[PDB]
Amino acid sequence: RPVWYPGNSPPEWLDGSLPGDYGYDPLGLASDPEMLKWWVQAELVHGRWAMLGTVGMIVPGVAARAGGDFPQWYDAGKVYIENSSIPFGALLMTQVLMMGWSEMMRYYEFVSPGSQGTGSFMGFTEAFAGTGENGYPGGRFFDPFGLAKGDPAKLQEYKVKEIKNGRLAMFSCLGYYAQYAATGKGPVDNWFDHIADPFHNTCATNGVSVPF
Amino acid sequence: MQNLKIYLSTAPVIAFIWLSLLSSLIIEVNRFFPDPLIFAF
Amino acid sequence: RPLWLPGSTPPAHLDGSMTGDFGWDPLGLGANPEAMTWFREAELQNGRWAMMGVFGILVQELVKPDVFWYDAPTKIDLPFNIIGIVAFQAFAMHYVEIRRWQDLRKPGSVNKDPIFSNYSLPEHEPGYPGGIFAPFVPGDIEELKLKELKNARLSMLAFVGFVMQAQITGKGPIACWTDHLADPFGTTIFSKAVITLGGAVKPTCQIPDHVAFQGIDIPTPCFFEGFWP
Amino acid sequence: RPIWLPGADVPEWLDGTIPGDFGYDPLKLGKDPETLKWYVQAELVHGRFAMMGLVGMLVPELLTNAGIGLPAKGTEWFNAGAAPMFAPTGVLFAMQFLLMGWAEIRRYQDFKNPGSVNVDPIFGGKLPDGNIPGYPGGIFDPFGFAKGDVDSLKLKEVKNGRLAMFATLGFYCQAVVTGKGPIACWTSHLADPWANNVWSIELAK
Amino acid sequence: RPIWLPGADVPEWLDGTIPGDFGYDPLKLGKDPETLKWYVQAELVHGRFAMMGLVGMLVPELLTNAGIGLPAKGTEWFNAGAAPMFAPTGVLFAMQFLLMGWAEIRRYQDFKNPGSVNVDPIFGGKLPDGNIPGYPGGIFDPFGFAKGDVDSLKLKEVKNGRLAMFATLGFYCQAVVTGKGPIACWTSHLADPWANNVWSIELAKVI
Ligand SMILES: CC(/C=C/C=C(C)/C=C/[C@@]12O[C@]1(C)C[C@@H](O)CC2(C)C)=C\C=C\C=C(C)\C=C\C=C(C)\C=C\[C@@]12O[C@]1(C)C[C@@H](O)CC2(C)C
Ligand SMILES: CC(/C=C/C=C(C)/C=C/[C@@]12O[C@]1(C)C[C@@H](O)CC2(C)C)=C\C=C\C=C(C)\C=C\C=C(C)\C=C\[C@@]12O[C@]1(C)C[C@@H](O)CC2(C)C
Ligand SMILES: CC(/C=C/C=C(C)/C=C/[C@@]12O[C@]1(C)C[C@@H](O)CC2(C)C)=C\C=C\C=C(C)\C=C\C=C(C)\C=C\[C@@]12O[C@]1(C)C[C@@H](O)CC2(C)C
Ligand SMILES: CC(/C=C/C=C(C)/C=C/[C@@]12O[C@]1(C)C[C@@H](O)CC2(C)C)=C\C=C\C=C(C)\C=C\C=C(C)\C=C\[C@@]12O[C@]1(C)C[C@@H](O)CC2(C)C
Repeated sequence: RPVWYPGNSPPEWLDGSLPGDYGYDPLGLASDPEMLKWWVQAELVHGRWAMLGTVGMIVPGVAARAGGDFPQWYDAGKVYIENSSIPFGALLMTQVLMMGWSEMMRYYEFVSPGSQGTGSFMGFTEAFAGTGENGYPGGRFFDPFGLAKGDPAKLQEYKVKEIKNGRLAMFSCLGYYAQYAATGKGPVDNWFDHIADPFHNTCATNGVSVPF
Repeated sequence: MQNLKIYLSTAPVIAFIWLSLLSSLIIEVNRFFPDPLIFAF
Repeated sequence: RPLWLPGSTPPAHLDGSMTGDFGWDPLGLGANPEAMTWFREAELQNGRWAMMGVFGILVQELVKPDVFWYDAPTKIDLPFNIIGIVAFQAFAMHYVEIRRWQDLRKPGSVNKDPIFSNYSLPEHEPGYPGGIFAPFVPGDIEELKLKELKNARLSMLAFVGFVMQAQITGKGPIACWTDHLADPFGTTIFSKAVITLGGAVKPTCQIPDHVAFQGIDIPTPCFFEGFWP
Repeated sequence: RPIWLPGADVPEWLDGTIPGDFGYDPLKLGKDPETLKWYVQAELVHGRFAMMGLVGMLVPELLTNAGIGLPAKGTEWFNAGAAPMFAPTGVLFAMQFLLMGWAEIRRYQDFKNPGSVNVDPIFGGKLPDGNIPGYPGGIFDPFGFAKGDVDSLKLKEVKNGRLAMFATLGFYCQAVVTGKGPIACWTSHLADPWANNVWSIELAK
Repeated sequence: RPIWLPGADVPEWLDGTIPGDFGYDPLKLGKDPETLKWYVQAELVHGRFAMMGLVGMLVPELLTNAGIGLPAKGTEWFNAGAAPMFAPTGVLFAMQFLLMGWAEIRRYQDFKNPGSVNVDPIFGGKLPDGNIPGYPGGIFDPFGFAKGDVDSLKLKEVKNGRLAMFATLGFYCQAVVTGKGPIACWTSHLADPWANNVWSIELAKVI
C-alpha cells in the first residue's frame, strides 16, 4: 500500500480498511481502538465542512471580479449585520438551537447506531437509521439521489474520493486563513496577484511570513 | 494511547488538572463579577 | 451494441436493457433498481415537456409574431388575469399529475376512468400509458419507442441553448440561427470571450433585471454571469 | 370498495362496514375500536347538526335579498347573534341548555350501554325497539323509513353531511377572510370568477 | 418505548413501569423503591397545581388582552398580589395554612398507611374514601372516569402536567425580565419574531 513517507511501514495498529488510509499517525493517536472510530468521524465531518467552506470562500471572491458587489469571506460577517434587519443575538441563538439539534442527534447515532430512526421522531424510520458506517448516514434526506445504494464497488471508490478531496479542502482552507492574515486580501485576489506578477507577489514578499 | 490515558488518570495528575479548572474558573468569575462580598446582585 | 462512445466499456449494471441505453453513466445512478425506475420516469417527463416546449418557442417566433420569449405581453393579450390562470393551473395539474404519479409507485390502480368505466388498458409500462393516450400509433414497433427518447434527449439538450443564447445574445432561437450563417466565424461565444492568463473578456447579458409587469418587481437576473466565459 | 385515493395503503381497522367508510384515516387515528365507535357517532351527530345548521344560516340570504320575501333581515347570519328576539340571553340560553341537556343525556345514555334503556318514557311508553345507537327507529322517524334501503341509504346521509360540514367551514372562512355572506360571495365570484378568488381577494398586500 | 433522547440509557433502576416514564433521571434522585413511590406523588401534586394554577395566569390576562369583554381585575398574574379587599393578609393567610394543612396531612398519612386515611368511626361523618393508592378516586373522580381508558388517561394527565409545570416556569422568568404579561410577551414575539426573541434582552445578552 502506498504509504506516506515511502520506505517505512505503517503503524502496526492501522493497516486496516479505512477510506484513504495511508498509514499516517505520527503521534499515534489512533492507538486506542475505541477512539479511532471517533477520529474517523471527526475527519469526515471536518472534511465535509471544509469542502463547503472552500467553495463558500472562493465563489463570492470569484464573483467579485465581474463586479456584483459581494464581500470577501472575511468581513462578510459585518456586511450582513451592517445591513442587519435581524439582530445578531437572534441569529447566533437560532444557530445553537437548530444546529445543536443535528449534532446532538448526529452523536447518539454514533454512540448507539440502533436508535435515531427506530421511529418516533415524526416517523421517518430508515431515513435516519444510518447505513452502519461511522460518518455515513445514507438514507432518504441525506442521500436524495439514491447513490451509495447500487454497486458497492463503485461506492467504496467514492468514499476514497470524498476523503482525499476533503483532506485537500482542509489543507487549502488552512491557506485561506494564513494567507489572509499576511496579505490581507481575498483568496481569488491572491490567485490573480500571483498569476499577474508572480515574482514580487510570492510568499517571501508579504513582509509577514518572512520577518527581518 | 491506552497507557497514556492510564497515566493521566493517576492521582496527582487529576489533582493538578482539576484544581487548575477550579482555580481558573474561580479566578475568572472574579474577572467579570469583581469584589463579591455579599450575595446582593 | 452501439454506445455513446464507440470504444467504451459500458458500466456493469447497465446492459442492453432499457429502451435506448447507450451505456452512459459517469456517476452510476442506475445501479439502484428502485431509483433508476424513478429516474426512468423523469427522463420521459423532462423530455416530453421540453419537446413540446422547444417546438413551442420555434413556432412562437418564425410563423408567429416576433418577440423572443420573455413576454408576458402577447397578442393573445392576457385574456383572464394571471392569478386567474395560476389558480386554475394548480388544481388542473394537481389532479392530472398526483394521479399519474400514483401509477408510477403503485401501478395499475388508476386505469379506471373516475366517473364511469371505459378503463384504460392493461398495466403496460408505467411511463407509457396506452389506449386512449396513444390511439394513432404511427409506427407499429418499439423502434418508435427508442425513436422518442433520441428526439427528446436532444430537445432537452437543445432547450438549454435557448436560455443561454437568449441571455447574452438577447435574441430568439431562430434569430441567432440566421445571424450565424451570416459571417459564421463571428458569434460563436468562442470568439466572443477569451479568459486567458491575464486578459478576460465576457459579453454582458443583453436582457436586464427588474422587468416591469403590472407594478411588480420580478428581479429575473441572468444565470450565473460571473462564471461566464 | 371505492377509496378516496385509489390504490392507497388501506388501513386495517377501516375495513369497510360502517356507513360510508372510504378508508380515509391519514393520521392513523382511531385504531382501537372503542374510540372509533365514539367517533363514528360524532361524524353522524356532528354531521347532522351541520346540515340543518348550514341550511339555517343560508336561509337569510335567499329570502331577504333574492325575493325580499317578508323580510326577516338576518344579515349574513350575524345580526342573528345580536338581535331583539324576545327573551334576554340569560333567560334564553339557560333555557336551551336544560331542554337540550335532557335530549343529550338521553342520546348519550343509549350509546353508553347501546343495547339497553332509553326507549320507554313517562306518559306510558314508546318502545319502537330502538336498536342502532347511531339511528333510533320510532317517533324520530315517523313516516316509517328504514324501509329496506339502509346500506344503500345510510351512505347517502353520511355523505351529504360531510359535505354540509365541509361547506360549513367555508362560511367561517368565507366570513372572517372576506366579511361577506354565502350568497354574497357566491355571487361576487360569479361576477368575475377570474379576478375574484381567495388568491385575488385575500391578497391585500 | 419512547425515550427522552432516543439513544441513551433508561437507567437500570428505572424500567418503563409507571406512566409518563421516558427514562430521564440524570441526577438519579429516585433509586431505592420507597423513594420513587414518594416522588411520583410529588410530581402529580405539582402537575395538578401547575395545570390549574397556570390557567389562573393564562386565561384572565388573556380575556382582558383579547378584548374589552370581562377585563381581569388584578391585571397581570403578578399584579393580583395587590387587590386583597375584605380580610387582612395576616389572617387570610393563616386561615389558608390551617385549612389546607388539614387536607394535605390527610393526603400524606394516606401515603404512609395506604388502605384507609380514615376508617369509618374516626373523623365523624365524611370518610367516603373508595381510595386506590397514588390516585384518590372516590369523591375526587365524580363523573366516574377510569372507564377503561385509565392507562391512556394516566398518560394524558402527566404529559399535560409535565408541560404546564415547565410552561409555568416560563411565566415566572419571562415576567421577571420583560415586565410584561404573557400575551404581551406572546404577541410581541409573534409580531416580529427576531428582535422580540429571548437572548436579545438582558439575560443571554450578557453574551
Ligand atoms: C473545517 C475547516 C473549515 C471550515 C470552513 C468554514 C466552516 C467556512 C467558514 C466561512 O464561510 C463562513 C462561515 C463565513 C464566510 O464569510 C467566511 C468563512 C469563515 C470562511 C477547516 C479545517 C481545517 C483543518 C486542518 C487544516 C487540519 C490539519 C491537520 C493536520 C495536518 C493534522 C495532522 C495530524 O493529526 C494527524 C493527521 C495525525 C497525527 O498523528 C499527526 C497530526 C499532525 C497531529
Ligand atoms: C438539458 C437537461 C438535462 C441534461 C442532463 C444530462 C446531460 C445528464 C446527464 C447525467 O444524468 C446522466 C445522463 C447520467 C449520469 O451518470 C451523468 C449525468 C451527468 C448526471 C434537461 C432540460 C430540461 C428542460 C426542461 C425540462 C424544460 C421544460 C420546460 C419548457 C420547455 C417550457 C418552455 C416554455 O415555458 C417557456 C420557457 C416560455 C413559453 O413562452 C414557451 C414555453 C416554451 C413552451
Ligand atoms: C357542525 C358544524 C356547524 C354547525 C353550525 C351551526 C349549527 C350554525 C348555526 C348558526 O348559523 C346559524 C344556523 C345562525 C347563525 O346566525 C348563528 C349560528 C348559531 C352560528 C360544523 C362542523 C364542521 C366540521 C368540520 C369542518 C370538520 C372537518 C374535519 C376534517 C376534514 C377531518 C378530517 C380528519 O379526521 C379525519 C376525517 C381522518 C383523520 O385521520 C384525518 C383528519 C384530517 C384529522
Ligand atoms: C407547580 C408549579 C407552579 C405552580 C404555580 C401556581 C400554583 C401559580 C399560582 C398563581 O398563578 C396563580 C394561580 C394566580 C396568581 O394571581 C397567583 C399565583 C400564585 C402567581 C411549578 C412547578 C415547576 C416544576 C418544574 C419547573 C420542574 C422542572 C423539572 C425539571 C426540568 C427536571 C427535573 C428533575 O427531576 C427530574 C425530572 C430528573 C432528575 O434526575 C433531574 C431533575 C432536574 C432533578
